[PDB]
Amino acid sequence: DRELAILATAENLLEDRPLADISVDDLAKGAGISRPTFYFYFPSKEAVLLTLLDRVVNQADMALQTLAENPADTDRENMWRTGINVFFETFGSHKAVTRAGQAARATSVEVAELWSTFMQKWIAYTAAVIDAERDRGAAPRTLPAHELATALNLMNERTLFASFAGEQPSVPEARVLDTLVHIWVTSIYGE
Amino acid sequence: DRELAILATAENLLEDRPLADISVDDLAKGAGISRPTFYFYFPSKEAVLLTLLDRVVNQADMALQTLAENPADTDRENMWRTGINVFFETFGSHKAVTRAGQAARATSVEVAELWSTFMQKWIAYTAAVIDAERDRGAAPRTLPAHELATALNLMNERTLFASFAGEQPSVPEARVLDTLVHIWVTSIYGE
Ligand SMILES: CC(C)N1CCC2(CC1)CC(=O)c1cc(-c3ccc(C(=O)Nc4ccccc4)cc3)ccc1O2
Ligand SMILES: CC(C)N1CCC2(CC1)CC(=O)c1cc(-c3ccc(C(=O)Nc4ccccc4)cc3)ccc1O2
Repeated sequence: DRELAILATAENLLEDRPLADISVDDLAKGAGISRPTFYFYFPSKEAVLLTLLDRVVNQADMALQTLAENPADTDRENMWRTGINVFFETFGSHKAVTRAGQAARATSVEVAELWSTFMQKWIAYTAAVIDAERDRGAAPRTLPAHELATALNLMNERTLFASFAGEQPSVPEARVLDTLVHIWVTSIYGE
Repeated sequence: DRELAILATAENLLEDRPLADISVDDLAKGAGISRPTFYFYFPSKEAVLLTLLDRVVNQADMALQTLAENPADTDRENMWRTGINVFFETFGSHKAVTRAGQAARATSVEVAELWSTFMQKWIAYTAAVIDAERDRGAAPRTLPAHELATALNLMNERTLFASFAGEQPSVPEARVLDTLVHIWVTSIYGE
């Protein structure tokens, strides 16, 4: 629709500059509509970012659900690499939305709640897998699974997004998947 | 001085509310000085936060330097616990400054550079220790030490500060030290 066109313009302009430096008129111009027509589809540029971030987080969540239902037939290290990769490729395919959506957590309760909701889901799934590994005798009973899951997910959020943003310091993007897989596997399976 | 009094007032008020909700007049009132007298000691409330954060980061850095020069005579797990504890206790003793200083990274190049400088120092020290452990045969040669060091430091930044801020999700503050020690030890020593 014109909705899709607003969303594509916003994602395009966020590659060039921050949300603060993009106007409703910039989004309207880019989508080939007037400013009042824009305000019919979105109440604000902030709502546009919230919708883009919702699409990215849901894309990651659905990719992870697909993997859960379709396990790779490979060793445990490659199965964890496949799962972390869902987040590497999904957020890594949408760096501008990832960056702007992380920044908006400070100023938008809706953005903070969206992020919070999905982190709780991803941590709960990670914890359930660690517990199932322990129950089948493949992983030792060390830390409480939900606490370990929490720290590993927060590590991935900070480390992936620092790499994508080219922060100083950061792990090079071409090394971050291997880095995170090593820490997940050693901390889940290590005595 | 009146400087110290401004800094104590600012740290006090940041426990109640964000920097945006604290006025120069609030800091002046709290330190028993006029607004123009305030502007003699600091150009802005933002400079006050930058100075508070500099003091906290330097306190952590000097505590770590003290430990490096005065190793605990205990096993490797307790030596890493002692070192992570420097960051747990120092930032954990200054939660309001930690929280406001992390938020200011978005809006202050000076705050971003301060944080960046010290993270590079702490990562470099972590990497040098991992290399020395590998050289003495106590740790296996797995990931590049500087990349592993980077991810472990970014994990600690995100996980400690989420715990202190009571974010949802977060590791409980009473469990975060043990959580991080487990992940550091398994990822540094694990094959
Ligand atoms: C042990 C063996 C039997 N199998 C292991 C692999 C499976 C099934 C079981 C499937 C998988 O793909 C997976 C992924 C994550 C998972 C969850 C979250 C992240 C993650 O990166 N967060 C993240 C990233 C950015 C921001 C916030 C969170 C990564 C992997 C957690 C468990 C999994 O189980
Ligand atoms: C192996 C054995 C021989 N000894 C291990 C302990 C020692 C000496 C050697 C001393 C120590 O206390 C230490 C601490 C850190 C260290 C560095 C950074 C953090 C950290 O938490 N970041 C952090 C926190 C918040 C925000 C940003 C970074 C923790 C520990 C790194 C190496 C160390 O070596």
